[PDB]
Amino acid sequence: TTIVSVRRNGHVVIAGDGQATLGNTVMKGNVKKVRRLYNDKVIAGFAGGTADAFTLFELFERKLEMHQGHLVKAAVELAKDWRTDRMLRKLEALLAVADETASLIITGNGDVVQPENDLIAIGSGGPYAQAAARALLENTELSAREIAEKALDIAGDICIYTNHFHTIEELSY
Amino acid sequence: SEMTPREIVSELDKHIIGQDNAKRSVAIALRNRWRRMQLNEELRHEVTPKNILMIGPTGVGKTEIARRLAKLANAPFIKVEATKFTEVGYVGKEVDSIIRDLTDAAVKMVRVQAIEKNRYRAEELAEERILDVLIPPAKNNWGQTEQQQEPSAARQAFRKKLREGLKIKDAMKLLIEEEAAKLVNPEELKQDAIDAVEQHGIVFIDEIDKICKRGESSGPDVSREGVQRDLLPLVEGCTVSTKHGMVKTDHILFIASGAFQIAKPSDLIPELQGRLPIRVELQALTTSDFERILTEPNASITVQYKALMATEGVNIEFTDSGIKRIAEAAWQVNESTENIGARRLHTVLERLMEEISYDASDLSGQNITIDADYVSKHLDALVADEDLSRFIL
Repeated sequence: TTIVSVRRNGHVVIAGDGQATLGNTVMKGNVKKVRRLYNDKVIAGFAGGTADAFTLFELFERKLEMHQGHLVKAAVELAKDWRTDRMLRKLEALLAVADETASLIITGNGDVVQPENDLIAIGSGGPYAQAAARALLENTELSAREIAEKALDIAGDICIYTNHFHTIEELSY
Repeated sequence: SEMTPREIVSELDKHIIGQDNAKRSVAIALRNRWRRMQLNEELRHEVTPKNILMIGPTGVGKTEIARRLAKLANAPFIKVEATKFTEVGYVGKEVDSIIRDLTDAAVKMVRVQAIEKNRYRAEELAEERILDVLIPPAKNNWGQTEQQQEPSAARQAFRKKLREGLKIKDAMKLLIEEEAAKLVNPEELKQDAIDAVEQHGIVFIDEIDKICKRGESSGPDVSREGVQRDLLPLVEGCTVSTKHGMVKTDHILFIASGAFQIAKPSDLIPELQGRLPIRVELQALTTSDFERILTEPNASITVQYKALMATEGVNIEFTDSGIKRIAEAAWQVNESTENIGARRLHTVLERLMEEISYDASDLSGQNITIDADYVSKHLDALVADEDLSRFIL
């Protein structure tokens, strides 16, 4: 799959495709890889278990609960539980979460990464997404949503594991 | 003839800064208890307390509100940590202890409340026991019926000569702890408390959110939710075995409190959600908020400090810029390290005043002035050194 987050001006987005693959066949084509959390204040995307995500997004949203809402802290506190607990440690998936403050990547390896210009591109198509998301953010005035989306379509074109079904979320401030 | 909500909020304003909604909330609870007493027997049974759930960050007013509310209603009050009971999966303790602990405090009250409302009469009759071992013209009559009757004459000048003047004083106190007791009725006193608990009890349950779900694990959620289950009867209406009697939780007012950063009130057990009909949020405090807390409350910390120092014959004065400076510090530390709400003020205010607090007795008669200069000199360094902050502030 491919998830692409971009942040320009007062907008930050997270777009993802809808293909779910098994072997060499497409299982589903309209999977919802992006969603809103923490009273719509937080937007996130996931690459992997359509349920593993569920479990994760919630716990994450449990971190933001009694930690004011500090995106970064609750994010590192999550990867912490994630890499520890046998339960959490069991599930595998790439997490891409953003918010007014900043966007970052969370992984099972208890890793909390924040790409260069808050530009995230995970999933089997992340590279393609990023290469295109770059060429644009670099030589274009296009909005965060226009790049995320245009970059996402480019990925879908190259990546055999990503389709052109989008699911975008945004955040304005 | 109780106060109206606006009246209740007002009084609350005298101690708590901001958090208006929470006040109106906790205020409607109180008023409703009055409202209920004003109905027919039938309805008086059907109308139960409108229990409240406060949602908000640490030290921003939750408990203070509940505490002041209870105070204003002269109601027995008790605070309790929800997670305390999840421990029962090892040994912990049982929820019924809440009503039990509540009653015990409800007794300690009715007691001190009644004994104090007596220490004055017992002292007066006490002297009437001493002013009897100095001039005993007891019995009926003695001299005249009118003029000569009044035996006070020498006695009067005798008691005064003693009041302002074994050992009278040593004797009276002994008589005080003999007449007071010989005046208390421990029967109705035991039931007095129970009635309180049953009609004005206020139970504060902190960490309600820590008793919720989370895809965590079977074991833990089972321990957590159990505390919720064990809470149901208290809140739904039941009877508890009191070391001093039998209490009906039926009309006790419950004020639960949760951050809900991790968990949402909707994760709470259904039965509970039903019994927490009122939801209210409290906001994080602002530096401005802080400045007001430091001074506005009528027994503010700043006022306390000034008083404490006066004790030592030292006059303290807080400049506005001084207060502002103090407030910013607390905020700065809370943001740079860990946000603990208004609590931070006490730590800061207290570190700031150390040198004086110590030298106090020596500056007897001086006019110290804590202005922005002083504050900065004393706190700026500490506030800056983060690691030092996590120890000293």
